[PDB]
Amino acid sequence: MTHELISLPYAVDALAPVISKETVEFHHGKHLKTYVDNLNKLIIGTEFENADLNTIVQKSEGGIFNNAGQTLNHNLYFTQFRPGKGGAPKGKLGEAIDKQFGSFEKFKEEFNTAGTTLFGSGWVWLASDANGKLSIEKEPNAGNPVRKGLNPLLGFDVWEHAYYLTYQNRRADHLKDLWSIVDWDIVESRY
Amino acid sequence: MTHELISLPYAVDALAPVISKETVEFHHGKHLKTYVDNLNKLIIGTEFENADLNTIVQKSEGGIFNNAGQTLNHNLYFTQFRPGKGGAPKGKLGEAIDKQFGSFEKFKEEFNTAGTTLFGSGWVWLASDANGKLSIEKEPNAGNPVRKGLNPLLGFDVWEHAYYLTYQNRRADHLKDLWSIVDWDIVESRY
Ligand SMILES: [Fe+3]
Ligand SMILES: [Fe+3]
Repeated sequence: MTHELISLPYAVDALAPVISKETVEFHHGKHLKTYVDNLNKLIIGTEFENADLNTIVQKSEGGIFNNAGQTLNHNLYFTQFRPGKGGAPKGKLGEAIDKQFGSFEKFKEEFNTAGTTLFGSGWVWLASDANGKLSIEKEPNAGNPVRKGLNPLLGFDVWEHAYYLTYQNRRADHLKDLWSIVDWDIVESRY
Repeated sequence: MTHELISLPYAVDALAPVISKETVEFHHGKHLKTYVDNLNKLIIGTEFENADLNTIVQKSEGGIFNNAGQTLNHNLYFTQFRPGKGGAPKGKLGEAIDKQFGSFEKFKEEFNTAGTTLFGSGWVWLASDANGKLSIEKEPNAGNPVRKGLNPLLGFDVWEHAYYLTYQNRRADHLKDLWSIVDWDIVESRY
């Protein structure tokens, strides 16, 4: 399989100010292109040469995993956002968040805390298991819930390249602002 | 002891453009300040409340280590640079680098490669053992060579906050430029 650099479903300046034009250009246009390019090179000659992306994340190790994990993480990341929304989840997912976390507000707070306290580079993920149970997963570096057999629903990138141009060291502020661009219709569809 | 935010031995704009004025403001002024403030609070009521930095780095774990390791790494990082220096190491260190790596140019290429291939946040360190044997250590996140009983001689920060404002994703270009601000008199003094 020759993995592709996903096409963004909105203009590069669509998520500003929370994710600026410049950040999208570097984050999607350079960092992700690199992860995709590296993944495609490393898998040739291995058992993952013709495997789907999810299988690679589930089974690979080392460099292949680092690039496969990052490719999947970013594909989910850029596709879950849209300008002018945010707000709150509804349907089956909104009801499940209320039941398991207490309320949407409490969920956001625990999620913000998980992302703020993750030391170094990584991702904070809302994931669901086979019985529909929700959990907040802290994933160092290239981690993704698919490695644990879980379904990734919403992931915030806390690698510094995701927010440094606009927020510098203010990661908690960036995380608080991200809720404003989450497209819950797309997230609910993942659940 | 009360751990201090280290006083810089030069003007805040002295390392520009390799480490710009704005980068020193955030990197030293915010990031390091946070590591030091957290270290001082976290050690209250622990076996480390009255230990020197080296001992905390050699024996702590968890959050105390994360902040103590980052404080030591940054104190060494900021104090090893100076404008109008750079060039090649001389004396004992210079000759040890030639003997172990063949030449200073080859050593820099190997050090640059280690810094470039370190996935995620971390440090690349030139360290020595009790008999002067040199090694290039890749330390993830808050890691420091004192943790394995070595002497930290030269360390480059590859956490993205160290270079993102000026270089964005061009980590390799940043690492090659750092050689130009290294004060070998100071590094030789550590050997
Ligand atoms: Fe990223
Ligand atoms: Fe740093």
